[PDB]
Amino acid sequence: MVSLPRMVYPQPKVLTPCRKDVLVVTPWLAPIVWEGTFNIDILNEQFRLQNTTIGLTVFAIKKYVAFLKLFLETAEKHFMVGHRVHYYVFTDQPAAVPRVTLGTGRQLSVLEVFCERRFLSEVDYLVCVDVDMEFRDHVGVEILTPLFGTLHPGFYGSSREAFTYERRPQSQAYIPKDEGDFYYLGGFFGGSVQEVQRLTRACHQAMMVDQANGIEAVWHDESHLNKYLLRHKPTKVLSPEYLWDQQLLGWPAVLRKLRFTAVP
Ligand SMILES: CCCCCCO[C@@H]1O[C@H](CO)[C@H](O)[C@H](N)[C@H]1O[C@@H]1O[C@@H](C)[C@@H](O)[C@@H](O)[C@@H]1O
Ligand SMILES: O=c1ccn([C@@H]2O[C@H](COP(=O)(O)OP(=O)(O)O)[C@@H](O)[C@H]2O)c(=O)[nH]1
Ligand SMILES: [Hg+2]
Ligand SMILES: [Hg+2]
Ligand SMILES: [Hg+2]
Ligand SMILES: [Hg+2]
Ligand SMILES: [Hg+2]
Ligand SMILES: [Mn+2]
Repeated sequence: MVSLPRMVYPQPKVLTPCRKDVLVVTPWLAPIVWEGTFNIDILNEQFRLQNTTIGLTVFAIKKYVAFLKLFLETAEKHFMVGHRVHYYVFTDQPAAVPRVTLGTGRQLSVLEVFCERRFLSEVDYLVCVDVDMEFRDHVGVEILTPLFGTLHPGFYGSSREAFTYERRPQSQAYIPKDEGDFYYLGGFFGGSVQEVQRLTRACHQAMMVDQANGIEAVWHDESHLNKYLLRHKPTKVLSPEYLWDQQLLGWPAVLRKLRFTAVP
């Protein structure tokens, strides 16, 4: 909307690829976010001029409340630093949520298990992630777009036939062996509030239909997420840098950074 100010940075090289080891754009022209593909200074300017507010949602039920401290502490160090952030912690143990110190312009709401309409009036984007994780490096506005999915660290190099999609035609999450772009994680997705609510509403209805027909998708919510993103292409896809497990997968050369990881 508003003009960017004068900025001094390296000129992009038309005849020099960003990365020659990985795919950086999908066949529907959605960028695949890898380190080296974006200039964060330009993106930060663009989103700050919009006074962007990002909502980060996590569920912490039962024993999972134990992961909140590290999750929030590291998010304060690496998640959208500099931008407005609103944390939404859904838990069955409100009094168990740790008292974490937040930077200015960032807030946290504890919701005991809220109106879906509230999201529309409080944030511009919603980022939904698993709580038994920790941020280890930058996770910023480069991920913001109408709808995004993240490449599962265990299948990013696999062929579609190897993807663990739901293969039973009786399930609404059914995806045949000759279909599929990528295998997306259920633990890290997001986009505009409108698109995220459309995705979760679609998933909710599809799972209800499956339940009625007495069937449960092989990987539950994640199976439906994959069906949704197959039929509604994400406008950005995040590389495995955004959700990794160093204990189980190490640190491959293809990953210049490990940004969000599983907690042992
Ligand atoms: C992080 C590397 C994990 C590779 C092992 C297979 O990971 C599982 O993949 C299926 C889909 O085929 C589901 O997505 C499971 N939820 C995955 O395992 C669980 O989540 C991954 C990220 C790991 O944290 C693993 O330890 C969990 O069991
Ligand atoms: O009793 C439970 C089970 C799961 N979760 C949430 O569901 C996410 C996914 O579950 P889990 O960690 O068990 O799955 P994994 O990533 O190991 O496949 C977790 O990160 C939690 O945020 C929760 O809050 N309470
Ligand atoms: Hg580049
Ligand atoms: Hg969400
Ligand atoms: Hg989530
Ligand atoms: Hg669902
Ligand atoms: Hg879903
Ligand atoms: Mn998890």
